[PDB]
Amino acid sequence: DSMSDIKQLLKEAKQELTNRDYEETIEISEKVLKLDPDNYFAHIFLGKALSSLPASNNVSSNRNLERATNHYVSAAKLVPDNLLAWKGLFLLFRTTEVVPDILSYDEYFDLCGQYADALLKQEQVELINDIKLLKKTHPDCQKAFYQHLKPGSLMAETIGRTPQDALLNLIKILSNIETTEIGKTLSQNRLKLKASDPDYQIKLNSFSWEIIKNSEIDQLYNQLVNILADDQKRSEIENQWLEYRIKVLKSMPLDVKKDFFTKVKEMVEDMVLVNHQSLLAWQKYFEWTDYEDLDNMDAPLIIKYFKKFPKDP
Repeated sequence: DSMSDIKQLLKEAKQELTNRDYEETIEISEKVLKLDPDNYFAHIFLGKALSSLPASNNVSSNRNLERATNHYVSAAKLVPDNLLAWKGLFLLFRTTEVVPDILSYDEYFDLCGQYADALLKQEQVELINDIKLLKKTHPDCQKAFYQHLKPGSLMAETIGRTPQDALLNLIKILSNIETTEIGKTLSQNRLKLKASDPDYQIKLNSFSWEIIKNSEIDQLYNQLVNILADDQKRSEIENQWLEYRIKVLKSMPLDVKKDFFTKVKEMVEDMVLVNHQSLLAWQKYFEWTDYEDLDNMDAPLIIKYFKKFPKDP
């Protein structure tokens, strides 16, 4: 239980691990790790040695490799810039197809983002190719990739191989996830509501709130709106956004609807001020602005409105 003792012990550990005596390394490393609660090297030896330890079956392989997976991550967390742990860790991701699927998809990229920072100082195409192949091979993670690819994450600065597009895709992902998620909720709910109480639509829409309240899509939409900085795309995305915003209005209760509605009205008016292409804006703008008398309402705006859209009823 001493510095020279731990050194010599780890020497004995690594020298035994070099001999491919994995059952021995898994045994020796744990002792040192027991002596010194946290040790950068012991954890790596433990990880590699456990991972490489043969598996008579799937359960053992799984438990063994999870345990193996943990100590690498711990070793990587302990020492930020040490490439041995990391390089050893990702080889395990490449080696075991289960590893990315068992580890939280978020955590993967979360590890990558930390990797890249050190990788930049020391040496990086392997990571990009490997991860891209992961995005192409496994399509479920598309949610995560676009989450961190979006500006404001360690990986955004780290990799970033446009963010606006990378963020746009996320909006549609989450949107589709929400839509498909609501449908399963529809069946059980709609049966409750009667056939002909006039608030049927609203009653059904009210139940949809549980999925939207947790959804932070709108903010993402705002960000995407601002960063775009291209007239046409900006306008189109704005239009879609407004469509979403009013969908949410259909979604939210009476109490919250009023509180939020001022925002959307201000938004629409802001659009109408800059003659945005989206009809919905103009339409809703004129419908929503209530006029004391019909002889005191805006006159040129509606003429520009008609001139702009002679097809709109």
